[PDB]
Amino acid sequence: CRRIVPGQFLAVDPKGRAVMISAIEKQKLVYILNRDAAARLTISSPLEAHKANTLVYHVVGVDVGFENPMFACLEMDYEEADNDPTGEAAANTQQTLTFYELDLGLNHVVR
Amino acid sequence: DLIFCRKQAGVAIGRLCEKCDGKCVICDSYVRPCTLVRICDECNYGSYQGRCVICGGPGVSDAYYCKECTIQEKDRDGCPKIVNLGSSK
Amino acid sequence: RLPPEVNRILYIRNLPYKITAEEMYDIFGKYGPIRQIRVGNTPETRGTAYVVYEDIFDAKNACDHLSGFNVCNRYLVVLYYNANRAFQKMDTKKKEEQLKLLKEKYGI
Amino acid sequence: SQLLPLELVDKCIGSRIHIVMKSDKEIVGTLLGFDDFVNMVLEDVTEFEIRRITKLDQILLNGNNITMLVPG
Amino acid sequence: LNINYNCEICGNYTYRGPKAFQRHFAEWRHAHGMRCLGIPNTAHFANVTQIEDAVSLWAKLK
Amino acid sequence: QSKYIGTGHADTTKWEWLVNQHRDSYCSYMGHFDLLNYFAIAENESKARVRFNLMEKMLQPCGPPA
Amino acid sequence: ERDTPGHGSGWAETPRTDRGGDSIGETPTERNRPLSDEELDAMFPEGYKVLPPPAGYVPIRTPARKLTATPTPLGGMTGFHMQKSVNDQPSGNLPFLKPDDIQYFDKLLVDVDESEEQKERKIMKLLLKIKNGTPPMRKAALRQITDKAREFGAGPLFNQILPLLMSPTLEDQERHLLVKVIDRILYKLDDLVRPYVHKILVVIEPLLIDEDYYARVEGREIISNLAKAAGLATMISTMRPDIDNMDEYVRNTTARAFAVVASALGIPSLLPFLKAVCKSKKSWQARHTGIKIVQQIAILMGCAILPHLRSLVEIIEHGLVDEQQKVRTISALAIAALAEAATPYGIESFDSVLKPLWKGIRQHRGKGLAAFLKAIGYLIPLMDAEYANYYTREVMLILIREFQSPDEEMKKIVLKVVKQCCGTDGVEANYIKTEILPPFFKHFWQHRMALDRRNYRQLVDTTVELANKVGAAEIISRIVDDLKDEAEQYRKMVMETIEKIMGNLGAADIDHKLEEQLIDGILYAFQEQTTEDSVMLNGFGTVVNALGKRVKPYLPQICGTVLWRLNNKSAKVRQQAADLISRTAVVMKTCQEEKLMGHLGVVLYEYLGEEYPEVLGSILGALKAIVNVIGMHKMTPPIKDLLPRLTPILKNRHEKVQENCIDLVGRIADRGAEYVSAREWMRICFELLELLKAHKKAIRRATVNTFGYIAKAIGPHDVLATLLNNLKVQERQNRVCTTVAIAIVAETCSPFTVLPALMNEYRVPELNVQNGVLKSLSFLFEYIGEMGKDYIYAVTPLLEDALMDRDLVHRQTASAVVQHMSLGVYGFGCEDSLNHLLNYVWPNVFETSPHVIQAVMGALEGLRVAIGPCRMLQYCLQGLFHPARKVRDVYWKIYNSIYIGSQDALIAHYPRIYNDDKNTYIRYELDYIL
RNA sequence: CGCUUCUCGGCCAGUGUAGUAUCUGUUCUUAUCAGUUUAAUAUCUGAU
Repeated sequence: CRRIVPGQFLAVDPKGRAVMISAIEKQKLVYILNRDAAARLTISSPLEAHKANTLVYHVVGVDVGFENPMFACLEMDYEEADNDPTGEAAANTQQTLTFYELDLGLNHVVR
Repeated sequence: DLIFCRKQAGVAIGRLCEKCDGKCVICDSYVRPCTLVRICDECNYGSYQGRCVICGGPGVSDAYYCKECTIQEKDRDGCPKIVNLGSSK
Repeated sequence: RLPPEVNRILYIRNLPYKITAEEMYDIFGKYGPIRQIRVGNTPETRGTAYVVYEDIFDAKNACDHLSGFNVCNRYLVVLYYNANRAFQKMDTKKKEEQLKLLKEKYGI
Repeated sequence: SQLLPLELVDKCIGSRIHIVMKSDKEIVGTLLGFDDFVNMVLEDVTEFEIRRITKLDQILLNGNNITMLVPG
Repeated sequence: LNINYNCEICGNYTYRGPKAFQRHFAEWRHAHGMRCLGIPNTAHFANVTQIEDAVSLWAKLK
Repeated sequence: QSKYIGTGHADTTKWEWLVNQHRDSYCSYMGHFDLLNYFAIAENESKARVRFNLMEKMLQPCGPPA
Repeated sequence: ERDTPGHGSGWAETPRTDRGGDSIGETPTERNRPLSDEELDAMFPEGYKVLPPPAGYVPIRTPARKLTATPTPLGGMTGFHMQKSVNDQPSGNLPFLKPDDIQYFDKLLVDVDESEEQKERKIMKLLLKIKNGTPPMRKAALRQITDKAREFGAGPLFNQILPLLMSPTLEDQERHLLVKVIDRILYKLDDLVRPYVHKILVVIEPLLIDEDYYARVEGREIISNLAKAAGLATMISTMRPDIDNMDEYVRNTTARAFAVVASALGIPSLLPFLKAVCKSKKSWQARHTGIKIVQQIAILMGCAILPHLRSLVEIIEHGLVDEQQKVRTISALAIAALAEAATPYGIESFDSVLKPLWKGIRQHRGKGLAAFLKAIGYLIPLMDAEYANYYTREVMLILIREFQSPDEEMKKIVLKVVKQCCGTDGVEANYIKTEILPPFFKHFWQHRMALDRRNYRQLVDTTVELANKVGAAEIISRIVDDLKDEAEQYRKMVMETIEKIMGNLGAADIDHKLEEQLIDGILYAFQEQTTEDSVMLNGFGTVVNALGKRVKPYLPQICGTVLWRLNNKSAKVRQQAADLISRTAVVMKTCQEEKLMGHLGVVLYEYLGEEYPEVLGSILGALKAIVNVIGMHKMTPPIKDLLPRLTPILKNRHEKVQENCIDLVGRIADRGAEYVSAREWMRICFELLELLKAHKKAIRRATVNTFGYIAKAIGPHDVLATLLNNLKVQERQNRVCTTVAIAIVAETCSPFTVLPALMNEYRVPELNVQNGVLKSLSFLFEYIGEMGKDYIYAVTPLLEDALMDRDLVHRQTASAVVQHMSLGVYGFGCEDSLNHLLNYVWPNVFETSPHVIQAVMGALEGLRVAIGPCRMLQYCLQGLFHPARKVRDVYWKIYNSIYIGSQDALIAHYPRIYNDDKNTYIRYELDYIL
């Protein structure tokens, strides 16, 4: 159990193409899948979503049939929350929904 | 001048030349190979297909890690494809 | 038929600290017209001098014969001066006037 | 310090040699080998009277009638 | 030393030596100006002179 | 080291060090299923409301900086 | 000053316009250009007077030219006369001054003190001790400058280097070093270099664009170190004006600069700049550059270009349509390079590019044309073989019509294309067989090509891939007949080509008759070798090992040549034939031609008296591989004969010998090892021992492993007793290999035997052998692992003594022992002691001595896994906040190392901490009690 | 090459990259305060 190393939350596409995996914080990686020559499951090489100082509440596979896939990282930044001597940023931050988007052709993953 | 690339660890098997051949990469050592090397095709590509993870020659074999670096769990950090001071590629 | 490095300047050394522009101008005067001269007058550069001519081939004839030439009891180190280096103590500015001038008279 | 003649023949092995009989005959070919009696094995040897034949293969030349050996 | 110099973030203060500046940076008052300014201490901000630039640098930090 | 969070240096403040170990306490508590269930039992809630609460307390703990 | 700078540029070209126009109307009607006293106060440094001797003096000067022709033609000649000196001129230096260099180091022709800056310049001639002198001088002086970095400051330095890194006559070694100084001081100065940055690149960039491979890589290294070292906006604001600089050279290079600075600071930092450039509407020359930049970015950043791919391209498209040509040209060229880093990716990002490209293909004449190919070709792999299908089918035409050009840029291009076009899965076999081949082998395979380097390679590749498709016999059939063409490099080429092909495709396809033509060939080539080259040799080996028992009828002709050659032809060619045996051993075996094995065994055996090293080496090699096929007890020179026959060779000094020998001795003393009576061995031991003077690693490598093999044959005590005596004078870690013997030995019978001998031998007062025994334990535990669960006790007190000081080295090496032990034991339950030792370790924590420290870091890391954190952390609490800096530095470095691993464990082990006013440091959770 | 004599023997000053350790020589225990600096000193920076 780490703070930064994935395996905590786990999500995966309807079409099974690719699967996203994430820690709680800072790391979201993605493994792509395609069945082999004989249709036996071959695993891609990883990728990276990294974004600093960001809390991932929960992640969920998304539905787009045969597209570049999407994912939902529920997030929050705490970086506002540190550099606020007061304790205002403690409140008055809202957790940020972001959809990441795998993109095969380019093969990186973009907010 | 000579230090790691530590880009993310892919599925690509490592490749070592004649010279480097015995060496557990980080512990520098021949002892007790057990487990296997992975680097990013970013680090490992093309002219680097079967290239030495050290010297820039053709890979004749596959670096095995020691056990020593194993229990200290270092093999799982960024891909040990050494970049020299000059453009690695 | 010439090496590119050599330039209208020569570094010139092994001089006495009494020595005369009269001597100098005369001797060097052989090969060709003097653009001008400098003499190190300063705590370090006392003893050396620069020489520059209206032509290189002038100077070529110079470093040719004057090579190791004698004055008094000393053999003068005779060298083609380097360049670039420390000059930028000045700046290139003062085009504007002049190039307006060629801009003007000849109209070109 | 002395240069032995058999040592001189030894080093011309695998080279081209001219072998000059005591007669008016001569052979040039590659020196393959020799014995103590200086019988001689030549390869692809031209035979001359001072061109008689082009030999192909190996010739044993009887050391008996040999007079001069010439490397080259 | 004894060469004219100035730190902008500290009271537009004057310093007479370049070796002196590093010592000033690892200093009580210099870090008080940074931290009380909202620019947190130690080693990223060492090369600071003016107050302005390290503000965008600290925005780059957080 | 730097891009690996929780790294310290000799300038490390009291406050930061402790907030660190808070957070890590948490990703453990979300981690170790049982430990979690322990909490749940004691103070009566859902598993969920636990994890939720925690993930609130993540950025805060100890309250504002100094 | 920047604005000023560019002002000076627009100046410069306005001037060239004035002159060039002056000879434009003057032609309607350089360095020698006359000078002004401001211009004349511009060159020479500070500190010189101009003169006048006299207006009569300077009048004769004014008279000089007119009287240079005039008095060039007049009377003179010079007459010597036959007839207490002084004044010894002071020249040279400890590393000495070349004659030319006087100009730089002149101020070391003065001898003074009491001048202050000038004492810093006059002290910076430490350079000369860099530039010339002895190696040690270079070293020490070099550091002395490094730590004097901050102090003198860049300004004085670069003021005093760049002349030398500009030296018309500067040495290559001198170059590379003076680079070393520029890097090294650039590890330090950061903010400092700003005013100097351009004033650096101007020297360096030439180096980056460098014929020498190692030159370049240095260059890039430092241009990053600078660019990252300086600031981004520094780099930019610096380097615009070189873009439009008249000289294409400085542009060209200026690009590769921007390539590097971009590898440093990332593309996206720099994009909006580029993207600005390619939309510059003033002039094209820029755009020619900016595009180039895109390229060299492509090449350098390579596989990593991927993400901003789309943006980059979104720059470059607006070129292809341009009115100017080059800009088209270079542009497309970039697209190529992109794709070549793109590989099979980002296809549609290139997407909007194509449709011009294809059209462009049609209408062209010239270098540009084939360039567009260079692209498309690198595209096709990226398409869908249905879309790619179509588009392919269009190209292979133009490709056809274009084989024939005289241009070489061309033939490279169209070549690499075919690799890709017909290098495809979705292309049909026959079609190649018909249209392409006959041209292909026609125009390309010619002697123009192979003499050149690249074309050689690129060719081989291409032909290979046409094999991977249309089959083997097709190709090889057509190029066999050329092994017997005379000139070498050509032959070499056909040879390697084939070698690969029967590499990939396999021999199995080849017919018969053709095959006769092979082996007849591959001898005929092999019989004539200008140098000895791996090519024909390997190429052969592969030939055979592919043909397998199809080969068998051909031996007698082989081994016949193998011997014949083997002899004579004088010795240079010998080693070759030797190797030839080396590789074909396996084939001589399984087919069971034993008379052959009689032949080889024995006749090689004779040569082992050959005096040339470079034969005997290859000879043994052959022997080794001969052993790996026929077992010991069937060896025709039965080992008893052999192995001693080797034995005396080991003096041989020369390399290749020592290698193949010790190798051989090893195999045999491993495998048979009974054949030879013990006495002989112990002679072998006392001969091995000084093989440990080997400059080389591999020798010592197998050397050791042998030392073990025999140590098995005999039994331990002696062989360590004997090793105890050895390696007395090994220099700086040279002997260690002996220690490695103590180790491996100590395994290969129960170490549980050997210790008492060893331990006791740490008694001896001689210091360095003491530490020796310590390492012995080190490698020892590293090699034993689990087993340590016993003898641990034995060492522990000893580790206490050694670990307590005599000197550092004791603590260093010993501590290492703690490491490898601490891992090996793991979790069998012997911690207690290891805790105990932890104490005597601990204080060592503090030191600057790099080896001692990285040693200790070794220790405590391992010890962590053995003891567990909680104990460790209980040494690391107090340290964190200790007022001093020194301690906090370290206890933090430790606590990190504890921290990264086993972060998951800790939670338990942070102690309770009382909450203050603004905050709560007590984690209340854990105290919830059911 | 053979024989005879005598002597002896065998068997039943390399190099390269990085880095530390350790002697000796030379200078200072010496006036106040203000800043930089240090765990505290020290050290460094100004004037009477």
